[PDB]
Amino acid sequence: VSTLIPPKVVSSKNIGSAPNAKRIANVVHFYKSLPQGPAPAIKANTRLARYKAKYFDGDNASGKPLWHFALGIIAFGYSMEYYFH
Amino acid sequence: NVIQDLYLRELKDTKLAPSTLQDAEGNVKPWNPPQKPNLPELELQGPEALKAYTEQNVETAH
Repeated sequence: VSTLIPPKVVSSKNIGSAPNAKRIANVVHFYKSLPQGPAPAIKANTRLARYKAKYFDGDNASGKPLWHFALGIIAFGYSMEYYFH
Repeated sequence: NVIQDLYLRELKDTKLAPSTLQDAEGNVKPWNPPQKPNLPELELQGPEALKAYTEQNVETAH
């Protein structure tokens, strides 16, 4: 006798699958993400975004700003030594 | 000789034997015609069954 009609309705393998939850997530997350960004280091732009670019990028952990800032404090109280002299 | 006597006697004196077709009938099966040339029964008419079936089995695909 005639083969039954349950297989001709699908709406329980289309909404009844687990990656649907991931699908609706990653259509929003990925589709709505700019493939590229603006600029990594730019804070303090006044030729001191350049200071950030040379020293406070994630492209270096080089000791130069530390040295520079340290030397600043040496310059601060030392000048004041000759101001207090 | 004796061959002729018997031959003659038998042939001449008997040449009819009983033979009634009616008596035969008792000993054989009677012909009678087939019964029930019934046309097939029609069932599962309408999409009433189908709509019921689509709904009825919850698992339509899992």
